[PDB]
Amino acid sequence: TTAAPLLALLRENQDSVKTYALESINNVVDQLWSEISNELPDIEALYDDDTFSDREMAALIASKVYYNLGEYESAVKYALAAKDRFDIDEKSQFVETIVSKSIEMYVQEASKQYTKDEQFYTKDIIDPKLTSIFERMIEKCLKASELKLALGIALEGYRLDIIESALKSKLDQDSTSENVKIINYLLTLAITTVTNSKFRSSILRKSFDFLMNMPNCDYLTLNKVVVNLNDAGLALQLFKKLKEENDEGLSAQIAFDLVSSASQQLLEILVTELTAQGYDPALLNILSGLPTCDYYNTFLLNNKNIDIGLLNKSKSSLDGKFSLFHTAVSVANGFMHAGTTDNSFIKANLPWLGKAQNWAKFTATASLGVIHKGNLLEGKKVMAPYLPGSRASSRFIKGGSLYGLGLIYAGFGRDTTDYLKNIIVENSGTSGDEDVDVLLHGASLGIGLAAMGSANIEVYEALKEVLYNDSATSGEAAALGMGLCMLGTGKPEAIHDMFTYSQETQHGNITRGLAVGLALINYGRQELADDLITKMLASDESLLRYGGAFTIALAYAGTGNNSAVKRLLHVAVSDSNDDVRRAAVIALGFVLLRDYTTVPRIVQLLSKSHNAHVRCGTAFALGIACAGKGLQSAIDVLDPLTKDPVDFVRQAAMIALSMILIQQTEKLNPQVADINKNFLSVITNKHQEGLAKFGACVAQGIMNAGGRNVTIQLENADTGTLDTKSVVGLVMFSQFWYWFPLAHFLSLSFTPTTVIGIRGSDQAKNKYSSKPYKVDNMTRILPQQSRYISFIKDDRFVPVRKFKGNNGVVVLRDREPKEPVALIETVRQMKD
Amino acid sequence: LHHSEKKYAEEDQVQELLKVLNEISKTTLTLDPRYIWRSLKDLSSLRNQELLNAETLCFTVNVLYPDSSSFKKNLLKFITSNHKSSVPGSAELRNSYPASFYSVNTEKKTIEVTAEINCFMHLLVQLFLWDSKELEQLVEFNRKVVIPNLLCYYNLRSLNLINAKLWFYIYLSHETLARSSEEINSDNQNIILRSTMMKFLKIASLKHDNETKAMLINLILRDFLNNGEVDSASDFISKLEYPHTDVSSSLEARYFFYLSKINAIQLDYSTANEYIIAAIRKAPHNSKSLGFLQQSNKLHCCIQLLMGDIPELSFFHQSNMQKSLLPYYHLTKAVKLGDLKKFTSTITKYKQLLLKDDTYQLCVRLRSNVIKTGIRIISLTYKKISLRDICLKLNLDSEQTVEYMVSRAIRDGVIEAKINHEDGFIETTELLNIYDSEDPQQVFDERIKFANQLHDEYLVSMRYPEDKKTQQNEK
Amino acid sequence: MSTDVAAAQAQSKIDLTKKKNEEINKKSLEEDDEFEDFPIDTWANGETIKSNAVTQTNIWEENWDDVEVDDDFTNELKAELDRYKRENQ
Repeated sequence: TTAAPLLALLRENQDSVKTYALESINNVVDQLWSEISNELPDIEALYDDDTFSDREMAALIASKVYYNLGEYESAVKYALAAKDRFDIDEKSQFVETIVSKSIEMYVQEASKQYTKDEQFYTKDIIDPKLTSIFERMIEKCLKASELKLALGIALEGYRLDIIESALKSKLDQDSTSENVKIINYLLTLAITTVTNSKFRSSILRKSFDFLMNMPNCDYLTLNKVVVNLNDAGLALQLFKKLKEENDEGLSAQIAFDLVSSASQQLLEILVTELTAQGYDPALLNILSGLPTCDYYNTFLLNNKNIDIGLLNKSKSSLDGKFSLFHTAVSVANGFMHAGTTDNSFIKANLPWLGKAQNWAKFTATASLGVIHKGNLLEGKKVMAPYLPGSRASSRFIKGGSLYGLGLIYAGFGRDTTDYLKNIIVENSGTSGDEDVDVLLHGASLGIGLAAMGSANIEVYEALKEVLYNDSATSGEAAALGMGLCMLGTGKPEAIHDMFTYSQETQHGNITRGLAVGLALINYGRQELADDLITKMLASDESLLRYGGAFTIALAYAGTGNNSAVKRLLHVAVSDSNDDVRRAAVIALGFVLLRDYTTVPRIVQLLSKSHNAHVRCGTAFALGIACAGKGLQSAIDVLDPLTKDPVDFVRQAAMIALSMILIQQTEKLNPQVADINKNFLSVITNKHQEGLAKFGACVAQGIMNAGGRNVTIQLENADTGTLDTKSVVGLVMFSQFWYWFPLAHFLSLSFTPTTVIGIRGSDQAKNKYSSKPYKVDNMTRILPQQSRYISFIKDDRFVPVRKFKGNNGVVVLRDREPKEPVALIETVRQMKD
Repeated sequence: LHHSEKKYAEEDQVQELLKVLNEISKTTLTLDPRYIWRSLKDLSSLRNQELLNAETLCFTVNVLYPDSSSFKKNLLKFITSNHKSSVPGSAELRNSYPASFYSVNTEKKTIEVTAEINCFMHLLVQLFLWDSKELEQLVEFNRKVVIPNLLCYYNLRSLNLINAKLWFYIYLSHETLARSSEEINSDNQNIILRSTMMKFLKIASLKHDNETKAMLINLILRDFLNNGEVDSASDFISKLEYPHTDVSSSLEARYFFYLSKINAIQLDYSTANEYIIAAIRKAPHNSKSLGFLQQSNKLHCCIQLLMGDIPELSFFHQSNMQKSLLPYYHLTKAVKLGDLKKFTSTITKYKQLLLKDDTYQLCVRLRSNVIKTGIRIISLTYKKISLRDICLKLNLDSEQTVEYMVSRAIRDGVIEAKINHEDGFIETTELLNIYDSEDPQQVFDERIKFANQLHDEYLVSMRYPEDKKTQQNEK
Repeated sequence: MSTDVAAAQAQSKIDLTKKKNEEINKKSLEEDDEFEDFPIDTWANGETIKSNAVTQTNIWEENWDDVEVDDDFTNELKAELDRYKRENQ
């Protein structure tokens, strides 16, 4: 109807009818909203005048009028000015509309002021009425008795107080397992919703306090927090809890988890602290990781299944006198035979290996160290017929055995570092012969591996002497070895020298070697790697633009921040430098490991553009991103890329499919058997190009890798955490197109998947079924399979803490720890 | 036999409901549910009318009801009661569903999803009353029953879209009862009718339902116009929010037609003209739409005489709408010729008809436009023309009077002449050759931008239905 | 019975099951079909649609006449009366 009688009351000059007007307008404010909005400034004049006690009422009218107009922003300001008379409309069946917009607005303000300082609860930028309506909303959730709703709004509002109260009161120990359950849900949502480190750090470290009050709880949950922040003090305090218990089985269990998940530098200092706490020396061997290697060795010795007719077939199809062909077969068999020191490849192909020469025979010597990766006690024994002191026949063997010895001892080679260093210092005072250059070449890649994640400034200095020689192939290798040692340090001296030596040289090999090693050095600092990215992207050189892309990749690896991916997308299309376009698209995959669901949609575009290098990096983006569980779509997008005319795309497309489906079953997705024959079919054919036969054959060895026992674990599900080793191997592997030896680094992305049960007293469609079958302990188990296994209700081996449901070593309690039981012998035990 | 006929009608309705129930269990949506819902409403409108007055009643009884089944039955008692097909086997079922409102489950109360069902039983009772063509108390009872049910709890997005279509029928049946036989309580209850409609629009704002918002805006404009509360509607139309995203093209036709009414009253004849052509091009050619078109064409002729533009004679002849439009055809000839005497005859001959459509108010403003159109014809025909000659032609008074008409008339620019009062003639300013002026520049710019705007609308629309099909499995 | 050019909206829109109710609602909102109300309302049937040849039924094309008065009787009177003035000049 008309609002006209109502306007007249305001205008009427007596006090009394002006008080009544605000009441009358407000009753039917949802009927006459468009009418009274024109004359809303009359009502603002009555708010000024102090002859009303309905000032609060006058303000309240304004809110309802501005919501119906369209501006929600203005309504909440004046709702807050009204003060009270806004707490009666939070549960009506008509109007809660003005209230809900307040809950939204506090979240916007909350983000902005938290970053300056954690406190913002005493700022005048936040109205006191605003805090009240927010609070009472979260209380209503608790009256309904779901805390998931209450915690969810508290995360957005950057509240430390309310999240502290809910978990505090959800401790009462009427089921310890249930208390932990509610913390798990929030830990997941923290990672996937909050991409701001400050707030997220505060929540994680706070969650620790609730876990550690309970006397019984899942301590995997305590460890999750420790690995995300990488504070050795929280790590130590966590072990300190378990030392008051004096319980061996737990301490051994979580130590197995920690070495894989956290960084190598975290472990190197952490053990020292624990030594001066006082511990058992067993735990401290396990933290170095030497036991842990032995347990994995045993799993692969026993269960590996390899194809000897395939070894013959590749040998027949691809020639040892044909140097490209010989590279493919050496690499391919090595990945298949990987994870146990087996000599079957050497004896079968004993005349075939020698027929090659140049860098291909260098590749062949280092493929031995792919097969014999690990086996620490025996590492030197199997490499000794090649090593200098009885090798002088070929310079490729002498240097390439040192490279292959580096793979065996990668991340465990602290003693080995000393031995290889003698060799380098000798050769870095010389410019070398061509005997010496090849020999020094493989020493430099190798020591990178042995001293990885050690932070040896001794090694950085050692290799700085080689760079200064200006030796052609030795200097490219020196640069790579420096980057591998100083991974995740962000040291400024090292950064400065390599970046400048690029201009000093005219060698493309060397310039490239620095550019991609600089990426390793800035691993995981994200926007403190930013100053470098600016320098490298603004550079006139194409090579520094090639490496700048990889610097983004490793810095923001495992985090899908909007900024990093934006820059990489732009660089790729807008450049007309073939090497650069390829590199930028590969880099995306690292950044988006967090959400591999999105990668096939984003890079569907890029495969659509029909440029070869662009298409090459796009296959590599799918392969790296999706290297875990298989996606039907990922397969489909790659499939015509095995048919393209350009043969460089064909190589990438099949290698990517092999990374994606690494050990799945052909009853677990029936595309596994089909795709396997597709690689084989190209090889069988000799009417195709050698580029294509090379692509299928290398991919075949990756596909069968481990004997089909290992899978690539980009992000562990043991704690939901990034794996440093997996990232490092893959970026080195993408250099295989520019130097073939570097293929072997993919072994660092193979992490063995199995559940290994251990006695904790001397250390020896719709898949699910309600009808079990029994599975033996120390057989192959996948991340996807694990969640359906649950220890029997009456079981003689029961874990001390309810099972994690993902692959790795889990200590069991044995009810009779001294009665005989058949054991599987450990590789440690077999020797000594 | 008799049970078979009511059972068949029921089974048609069930498949349509079940389709939507499945769709809203995955994720509530707006447009995919509506297309089905519109198809069901057609079938119900046809079956209620043609097949007895108790085929609605069978359904209402068959499902669980808060108290609706008894309120339905009441309406039927008055026009010769029904009692048949309400015994078990019309009430021992809740009608094939998988488990979400199935017989076994609902009776057992392992679930109860009366949510969707209640809104559809409302849809039937509104359809059934307009089919009967009856009004009295039955209207009142329909108003009372459904409104607070829907206001004692918030609706889901799907349920809000059913209840927008009920509001139109409540409003229409109240307004027809006043027009059959005016009453004195119809007037006081109209304030009540008025209150609910605007309060509804706020309710729909929070649910973010595009199609619910548009249909209520159409109702507020119509409701003001029959009450003649144009003042309040003038504030409303400069403070709207209408979307054209998901709305049906009937809603869009109506919306533009309402504007043309209010605008014409405010003495905007240039904006009114643009919008009335919009309303007609959306509407079909059908006899379904016939009455919408007649009222629209009545207004369309009227706007042109208000401008000085003067409708086509062809326009009446190409349509078969001649006899409805007979009074505007006599006005068209009158204003063109300049004959006041012809005009005065037309408005006395047809006064009653014009006053029915409430377009008579608009028609009296045309007594002015004869005089002003008459002076524009005389300034075209003679460049310079004495004052006396005008007085003879249009049957006016002194020359001093005629001077005043022109002084006012060129403030709008209708005549485009100027008076010399010491030279004793009227001299028009047109002598075209504006292509030697800078005018066409301005014009071509505008047409180019008009083209750019149609390009843009082409872009967003072309790919949005394409996108639904390519995502959807049909392989 | 079609508004502007009859073929232009006959091809523009056609029936759907989906639209059919909404259309009926539009004609009811105005309250009638408004072409069968009008004969009863006036209490006559057409004779004033018989004003001109084109008005009754469109079986010709438009002339742009609206009174259809023969203009031969006036042009004949001008012709003879003018001659006589010149004869008496």
